[PDB]
Amino acid sequence: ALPPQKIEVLVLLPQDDSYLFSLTRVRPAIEYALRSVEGLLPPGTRFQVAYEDSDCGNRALFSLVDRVAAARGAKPDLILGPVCEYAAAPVARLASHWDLPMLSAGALAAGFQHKDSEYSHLTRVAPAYAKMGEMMLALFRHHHWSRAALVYSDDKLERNCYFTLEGVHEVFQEEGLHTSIYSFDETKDLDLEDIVRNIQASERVVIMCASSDTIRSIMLVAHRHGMTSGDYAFFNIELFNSSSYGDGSWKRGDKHDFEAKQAYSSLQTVTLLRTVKPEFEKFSMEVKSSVEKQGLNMEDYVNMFVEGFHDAILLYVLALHEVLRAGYSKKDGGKIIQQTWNRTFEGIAGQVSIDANGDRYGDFSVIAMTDVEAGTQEVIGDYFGKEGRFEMRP
Amino acid sequence: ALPPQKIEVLVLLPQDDSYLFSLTRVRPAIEYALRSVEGLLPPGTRFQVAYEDSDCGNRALFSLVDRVAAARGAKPDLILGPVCEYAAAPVARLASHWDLPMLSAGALAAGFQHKDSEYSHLTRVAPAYAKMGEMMLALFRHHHWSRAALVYSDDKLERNCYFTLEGVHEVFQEEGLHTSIYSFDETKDLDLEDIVRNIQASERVVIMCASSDTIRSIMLVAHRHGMTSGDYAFFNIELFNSSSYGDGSWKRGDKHDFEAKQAYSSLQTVTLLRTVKPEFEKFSMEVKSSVEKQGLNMEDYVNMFVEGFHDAILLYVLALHEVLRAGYSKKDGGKIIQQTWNRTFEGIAGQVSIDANGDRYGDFSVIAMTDVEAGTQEVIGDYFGKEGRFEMRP
Amino acid sequence: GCFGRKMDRISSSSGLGCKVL
Ligand SMILES: *[C@@H]1O[C@H](CO)[C@@H](O[C@@H]2O[C@H](CO)[C@@H](O)[C@H](O)[C@H]2NC(C)=O)[C@H](O)[C@H]1NC(C)=O
Ligand SMILES: *[C@@H]1O[C@H](CO)[C@@H](O)[C@H](O)[C@H]1NC(C)=O
Ligand SMILES: *[C@H]1O[C@H](CO)[C@@H](O)[C@H](O)[C@H]1NC(C)=O
Ligand SMILES: *[C@H]1O[C@H](CO)[C@@H](O)[C@H](O)[C@H]1NC(C)=O
Ligand SMILES: [Cl-]
Ligand SMILES: [Cl-]
Repeated sequence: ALPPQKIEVLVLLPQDDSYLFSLTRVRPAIEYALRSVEGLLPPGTRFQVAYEDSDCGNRALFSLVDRVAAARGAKPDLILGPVCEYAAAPVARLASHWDLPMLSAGALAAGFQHKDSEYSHLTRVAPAYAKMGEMMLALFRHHHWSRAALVYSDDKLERNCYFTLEGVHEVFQEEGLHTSIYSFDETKDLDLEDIVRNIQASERVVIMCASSDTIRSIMLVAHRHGMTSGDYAFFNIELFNSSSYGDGSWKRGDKHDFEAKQAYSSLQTVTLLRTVKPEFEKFSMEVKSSVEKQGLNMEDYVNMFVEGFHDAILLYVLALHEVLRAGYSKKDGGKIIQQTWNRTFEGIAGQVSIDANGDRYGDFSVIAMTDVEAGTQEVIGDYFGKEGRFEMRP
Repeated sequence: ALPPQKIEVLVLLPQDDSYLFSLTRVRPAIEYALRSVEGLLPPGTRFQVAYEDSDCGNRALFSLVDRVAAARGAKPDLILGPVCEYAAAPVARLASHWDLPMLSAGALAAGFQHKDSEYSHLTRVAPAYAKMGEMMLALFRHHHWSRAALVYSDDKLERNCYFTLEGVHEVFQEEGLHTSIYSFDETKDLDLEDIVRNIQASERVVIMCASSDTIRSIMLVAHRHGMTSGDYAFFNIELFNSSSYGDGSWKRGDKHDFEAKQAYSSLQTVTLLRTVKPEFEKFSMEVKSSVEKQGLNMEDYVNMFVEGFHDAILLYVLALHEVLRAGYSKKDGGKIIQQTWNRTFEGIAGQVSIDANGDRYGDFSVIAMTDVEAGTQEVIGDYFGKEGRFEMRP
Repeated sequence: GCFGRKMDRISSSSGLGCKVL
């Protein structure tokens, strides 16, 4: 045994609840996972969780640095988040500089891939984009296609889709697959007509990314052009709020509800394979009941972010346990981090695996339109990251 | 009436003298201006300068942070640098957060142009790229040109040439001129033939940016394709290094020297319109002297960066004087910065005018070949930022 | 295309212009 520990963690997420991973939403996950870890660590150990606002931007680098200064030079033992690409950069870098471990269910951009230096203390629990591109690459090697057009949106602020398709690119690039790139700003004036024109100009297979509503518009504009008959193959990445199917992702209670249903017939959606388990149920229930008595409703099943942070917590308490046993202390940041890499464990929803680079393996699903008359949408296939194998559902 | 002041200055530049703005090459300039200034401010006032290696990267962020956090929570009174684009962003952000005034002869990219918030405390004493672009935009209106190609090297690291042409692009895209982009890594293998061929596809007016040698390469190949001589109008920006915009640019004591002179008959160079005066001569003598006394092989003299930081100090001092008159203190960076904005003062080389946005107005000149036989390259015309008039010479 | 061989400095500021070969 050893004396009771006193772990200080700095959580950095956006207070703004308009984000799938805001504090209000992630906190419940952390606390839960924290109540389960106790009773791996010396009896009596405690956790002092500071929830600061990231504003999904600079603020994080600010709050982190001010604390470290006010505290007269003392830094936290664990840093969770940020999740936003631009915000997770400096914090990550500084964490590496200070030998502080940083775990995050965000920071999915392909740049955090190179952890030989800059991002050496970063461990990613959610599937990076590159992973999703490893899948598309596989999916592509299946239909035997070799060319593709990447059509995405770019707000020059958060650029979620820019980074998203960047993964498809980084991967398709290495393998040689040819790629046509077309970007546009949805927020600003939409000239969808152009999009479609270039599409019907470049390739016959298209991989898109933009707000669900923007994808609809593009699907219609192209439908009216009779491109939705079987000459083209449309795809759109929707990894976090993919649940509209089973009800109809085209349906909107809108008048265009019919054209939409038609066009979407040629539209396949790639999302995350979210497995369940009794545990996960109880977790989901409790996390839901909290966010709710807070003024927010939840998307039925907790999102991948909430699940990830829960598992993040464990993964840390799992590595601090091994580091301790060997003799070192919590202050040996890199040591801890190295423990969190290249391993497999039981998360709140099932198996979880972090590759030898500190990036979690991902599992994705593809949704298509099984019965056109009705507009029935169902997963036609799964792909398994670690395994490295794709497969059509029964 | 006032007590002796002790300004704590934090200079952030590269230790490596490969940069036209290394600490060793800039320190003298700073000290010189310091003497002249320490003899405006209260008697007994003393400057404490801290020269720290920016490393043109994250180092600059780390140093600043480690300095402040370590020794209390006391930040410096004035930060000088960094110059490098990527390394100035954080330091500038952290400075605008701590209400600290930040002056630099770099950070010329178009992003630091938005100061309604994150760069509120940044003043640029050297001509930004967007001004250099406003220059081109006038040259283009002059010749009735409305289209252009932007060919540049993109190392995906420091990326100076990319930021350079980004300025031209920002200005053109707004005014309506159409452009065609084209990037290549010059760190890798140069497919100079493809480049030249795409050029043959695009526009007749070509804006270029790359290593002095690379512009020459392309020039030979284009020449080989007969694209030189009247057909296309090549351009290339060389704003700082005198060894590059100096007459005989095409020479290399190489076998191609004849051919090169032949190609450059169509290549026009864009650089800064540096002025001089008696006092500047004294300055250059000492700066030259100090640099050599440090072993550093005298480049040629003082670059825009050196002359820039010298006038940077006079600018800070002029502003302190005034702010220290309205009943404010050295710790009110904001009040100090707004004082350095929208004004004109005497630098070592002459007039210096900062616009109402914290950006130094820039005056440019164009270098063309006036005798194909000889190889003579004299200045054809100039542009004056503030006035905004481009004028051809006799 | 608009991605270049890499994007090393992802998460810095550079987001005012694309790339392409
Ligand atoms: C200033 O510009 C000159 C070119 O005008 C640069 O000199 C060249 O440097 C490269 C790489 O160091 C050499 O391969 C060439 O031989 C050099 N050209 C010659 C003959 O001088 C120089 O590097 C630049 N200086 C700075 C500040 O980087
Ligand atoms: C800039 O300062 C001058 C004084 O030198 C003043 O007359 C002018 O109105 C200012 N410009 C603005 C509006 O910022
Ligand atoms: C995610 O998108 C779905 C529909 O695609 C929407 O119902 C949900 O509100 C979105 N998430 C949030 C909470 O903004
Ligand atoms: C995981 O992969 C890494 C790759 O270097 C290897 O060192 C390690 O042995 C593997 N994990 C184990 C212990 O099986
Ligand atoms: Cl965040
Ligand atoms: Cl610098």
